[PDB]
Amino acid sequence: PAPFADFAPPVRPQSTLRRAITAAYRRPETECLPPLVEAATQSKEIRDAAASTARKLIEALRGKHSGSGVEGLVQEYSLSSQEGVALMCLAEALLRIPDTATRDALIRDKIADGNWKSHLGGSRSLFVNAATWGLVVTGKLTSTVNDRSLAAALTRLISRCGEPVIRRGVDMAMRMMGEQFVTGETIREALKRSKELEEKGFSYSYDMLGEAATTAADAERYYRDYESAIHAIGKASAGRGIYEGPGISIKLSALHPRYSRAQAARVMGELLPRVKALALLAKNYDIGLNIDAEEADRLELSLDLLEVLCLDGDLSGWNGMGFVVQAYGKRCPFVLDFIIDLARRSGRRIMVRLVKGAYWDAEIKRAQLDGLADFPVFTRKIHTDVSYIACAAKLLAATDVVFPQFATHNAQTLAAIYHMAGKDFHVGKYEFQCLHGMGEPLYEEVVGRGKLDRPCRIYAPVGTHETLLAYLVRRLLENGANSSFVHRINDPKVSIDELIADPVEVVRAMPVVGAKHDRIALPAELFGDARTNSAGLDLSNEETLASLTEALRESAAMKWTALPQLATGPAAGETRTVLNPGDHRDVVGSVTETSEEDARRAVRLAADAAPDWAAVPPSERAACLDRAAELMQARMPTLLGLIIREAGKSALNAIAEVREAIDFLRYYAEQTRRTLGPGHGPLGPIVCISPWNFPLAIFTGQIAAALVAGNPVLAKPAEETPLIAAEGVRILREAGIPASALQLLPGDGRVGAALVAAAETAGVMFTGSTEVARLIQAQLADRLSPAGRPIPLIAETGGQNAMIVDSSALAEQVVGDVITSAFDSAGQRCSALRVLCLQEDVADRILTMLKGALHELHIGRTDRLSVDVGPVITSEAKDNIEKHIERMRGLGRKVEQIGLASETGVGTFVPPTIIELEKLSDLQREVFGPVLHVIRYRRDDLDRLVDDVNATGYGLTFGLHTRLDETIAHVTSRIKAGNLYINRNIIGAVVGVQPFGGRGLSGTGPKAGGPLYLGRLVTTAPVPPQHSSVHTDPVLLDFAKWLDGKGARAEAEAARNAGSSSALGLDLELPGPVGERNLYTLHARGRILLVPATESGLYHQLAAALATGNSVAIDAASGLQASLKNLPQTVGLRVSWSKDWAADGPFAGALVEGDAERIRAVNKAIAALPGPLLLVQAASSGEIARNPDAYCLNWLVEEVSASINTAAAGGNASLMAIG
Ligand SMILES: Cc1cc2nc3c(=O)[nH]c(=O)nc-3n(C[C@H](O)[C@H](O)[C@H](O)COP(=O)(O)OP(=O)(O)OC[C@H]3O[C@@H](n4cnc5c(N)ncnc54)[C@H](O)[C@@H]3O)c2cc1C
Ligand SMILES: N[C@@H](CCC(=O)O)C(=O)O
Repeated sequence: PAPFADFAPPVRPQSTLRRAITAAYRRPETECLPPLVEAATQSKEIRDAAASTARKLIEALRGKHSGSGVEGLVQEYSLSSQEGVALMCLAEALLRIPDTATRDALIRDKIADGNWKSHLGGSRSLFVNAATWGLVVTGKLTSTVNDRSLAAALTRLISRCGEPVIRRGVDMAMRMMGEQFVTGETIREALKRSKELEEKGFSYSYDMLGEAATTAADAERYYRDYESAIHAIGKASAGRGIYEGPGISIKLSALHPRYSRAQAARVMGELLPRVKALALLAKNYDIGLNIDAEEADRLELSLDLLEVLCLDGDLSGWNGMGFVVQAYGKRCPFVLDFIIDLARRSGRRIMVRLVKGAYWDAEIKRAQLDGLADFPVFTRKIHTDVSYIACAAKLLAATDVVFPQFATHNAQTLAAIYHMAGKDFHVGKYEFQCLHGMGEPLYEEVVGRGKLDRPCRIYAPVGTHETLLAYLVRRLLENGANSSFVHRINDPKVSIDELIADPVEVVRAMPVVGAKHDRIALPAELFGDARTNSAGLDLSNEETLASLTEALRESAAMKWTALPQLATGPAAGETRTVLNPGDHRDVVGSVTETSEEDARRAVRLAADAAPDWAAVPPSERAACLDRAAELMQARMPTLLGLIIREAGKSALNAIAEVREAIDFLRYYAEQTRRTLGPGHGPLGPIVCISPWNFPLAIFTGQIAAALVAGNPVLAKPAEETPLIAAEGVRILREAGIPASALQLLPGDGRVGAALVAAAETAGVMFTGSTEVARLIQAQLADRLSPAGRPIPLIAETGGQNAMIVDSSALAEQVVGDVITSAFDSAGQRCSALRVLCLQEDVADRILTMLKGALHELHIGRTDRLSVDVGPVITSEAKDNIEKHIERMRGLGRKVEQIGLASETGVGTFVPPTIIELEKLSDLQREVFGPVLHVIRYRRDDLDRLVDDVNATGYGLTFGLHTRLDETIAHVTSRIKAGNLYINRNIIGAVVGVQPFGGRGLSGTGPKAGGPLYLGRLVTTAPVPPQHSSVHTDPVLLDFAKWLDGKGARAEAEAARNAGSSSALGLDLELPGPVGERNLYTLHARGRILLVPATESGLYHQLAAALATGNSVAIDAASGLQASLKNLPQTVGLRVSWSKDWAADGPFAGALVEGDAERIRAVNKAIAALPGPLLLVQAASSGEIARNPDAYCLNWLVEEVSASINTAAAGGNASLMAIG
């Protein structure tokens, strides 16, 4: 099959109307607003009449408004906010007891008289949904639950007020969850309760609350639920028709687990027939069937379903098909043009529900994460209001061919449209709509001859407690944010004049019409003045898909090559082809590999050229990196094609990798501009050995850092992926890196070994396996710099990454993050999820959902957008992974695998696999493939489990899914890993936002994409930006006092200076996208091995280690035991003496004192220690006397990155204030 010939063909050729939609997707806000203002303009007379009507409605709303039930309960029992939240959580839990008499007995006999804890909230915290009840009680969203505060509050309120307050809480929650948040628990109950307002002139559309199917079984459940509801609604409608009678609303995401543009062929083949069958049933009963609008990247896909349905002759004669359009979206007027034309062509009077939109804060976050040009929604609330009124004018001009349905709770919006529609009205011309239990106060001033005599359809949620709680936060934020009408009308500090303000005239009078909100960053400006964010590509945009298709095809027609590019020019060598891992018939290019002799020559040439590159000023070296970033951004589509075909990656992952390469270049450039001066001299020639799994990004990151720190580079790319490396070198050279400063040496591991062994090699940057890093460490321990000090090694070496999930996590969120973390990139990320740990009480349900989601993945050659998982890199990798799977299977462990299509046979594929283990110790080696292991744990054994995760010795990435603050605090304080992720996936660390790198068996540090990286690549490290701490280690202070008491005044002063200079305790938040908090902290590394030679050297080593929070093991062969007598117990607790260093590890670093040959000997003994590669610092006794910084404190602390998804509860609290 020709490369990319079937990458992403659209469902149908795009008409002129469809292209106008796509053209507006991310149109600048200043371009969108002027035509909306023009379309929304009304005469002065109408505006005065509309303001008068709006004032009348608002005066009625404020005149009949009473205090809510929850407020009256809080008042009656003098509850604090936390007590109110806790009470509603208890009431929710008591309502999970189905039998009434049993529940009432538990309240009277167990709950009221004392400890609620012994009787409820065991496997499941009482407070799982406290973020939701927090919104109900306080109006404020808090993303995680302080379950210790709520437990204290519940104990306090029960001990104070007893059974009467529990009774009132239960009755209140019963009413709210059975009658307010839903019209009824079941469609039959909802229908029964609908007759009252139908007799007053309201109508209904029932919302069955399903969305976001994760498995085929979920989708089938939502389908049969919609089918049964249509029968009930149609029986009840009893021939009333689509305007007077009730209808149903559906969400397409409920009806297929892979509802996305990437899976468009499956959507049209599998989802469409299901909608058609439901529509045929709605037709037979003559009821409305409305398609709800969801995320912006589903809008245009949903239009293809609407088109086919409206043109399908089997549905003719029925006008009940309906469709939502969101006015906060920039495409809205163009979507309406398309729908109105479709209604004309089909002869169907499409029911068009105009809404503002329910996903605003999620759309802001997604555009920022994806680095896109602009948002697909407005960023000022008043812009959405003008858009709404402009689109209403368009709909009101077309009431002969569509049925407009104006869904809004805003009385100003309502009044404007009521007067815009004019005097002639009949039922069927248009209607308003509102939400059950929210809009009735307003629309009881609208419906009926005694009011405005306009009808209103009530959108009526129907479902159980579990179903309604799933996305209730999103629903509450619709009317509960600071800019929301409903919130403002309940604000006594908001005047009626402010509420009837005309958005159209206010926008017109702004100095810059349509300006972006001042407090929302465009994705390109996420980092402000520090650096320019890389830009991505929108794979839901048909223009982008069409242009990418052509650029990818053109990339496959190119003759890609990689050569040994020495300072003197290209070199000759053995030449072989490079094959596509997904199809070995696809020759991607040719590589000429380096001889060991030319590798040694290249190091000599780099040493010769080192002074000339060091002499380029840091600002100009940084300018080279910035130029290279511009070139990679411009070349991204071609680079994507090469990464897809050479490395076996999906287009989605290739985009993210090119972004990361750009980000490394710009980040290390900025860090250079912040730090490097004449005193930060380069190490010398640096050997950069890069992996095949990130063959552009990690390749570029290591090289850019070394180059910009002033070092010439020997770049040794992975044997499997030389072509993208050669292209990266071409770009850096074009950007101004001299050929003598950057030499490319393709080949296997003996090229890397020859480079590492060369006498002029001054440092090594390695990313790859622990075994190979260990062999490199042994090579380097043979050598010293010309100054007689160890050759620095930065080695990043993988992990055995775990995710812990408790019973408070939302299963659908968990499963999405697990599927991504374990199987993205065929599990070939060092960050990938390897062990999922499920709390026993929820393990079976989550495992069922996970296996169902597994079988929805598409595996194949990655030149198709529909492929989720590509090949593994080689046949040897495939064989290694499959041997592990079969060993587990042979031991009797449950193995789940997806079936592979026959087309995979021409490449090297491993199917995504789930293996159920009894305990974590059952997994003994790192399996670098799409293989997820699952274990279960009892909640009381959580702390032991964290110990088990730490006990492996790895410490790279780690995930935690929980809503509970006590569990977050416990787990994050006890886990020892470099990159922590809370309520999100554990992959795709972002440069400068989640600096990446771990500890123990996972690496030496410093973190890539972090502020300590460049300092390792110069002889004297600079002070990184923001790198300081006001905290002083108390054991350091006790040691300094002990030194003073022994009379060692000089060393006591040096100890106090180390205490001040240490950055232990640094605690920063890094700028990033909204809806996420990204934290960066400095901790102690662990136990540092001290190898002293003199008394003063030992005191200096101890001061450095203690100032950075570490414990120490001191070499007993030093003979210096008598120098450390009578230590304070606080210091003694941190001090041990070691005769057998191998028995007393693992260590987290080392400090060595001695002459050059002593240092070399100790360096070899340290390399021989089993376990982690130690970051070793050495100094002579004279150097310790002369240089207070002989041992650099930068390398005695451990960096930790933590990324918290603060939108995980369903919305963004910070953005509730942005309008
Ligand atoms: C009957 C009915 C059916 C609905 N069905 C859907 C649906 O299928 N899909 C869907 O997405 N929504 C749907 N909604 C929700 C709806 O879109 C609104 O979120 C909600 O009703 C609030 O809008 P409002 O006009 O009633 O109030 P208003 O308070 O006047 O408006 C609030 C809205 O303003 C917008 N907004 C807030 N801040 C900003 C900002 N900084 N920049 C730009 N815009 C901003 C948001 O859209 C927000 O919801 C429906 C609402 C109703 C009444
Ligand atoms: N930085 C990558 C992993 C890099 C690697 O695999 O070595 C991530 O966070 O997904």
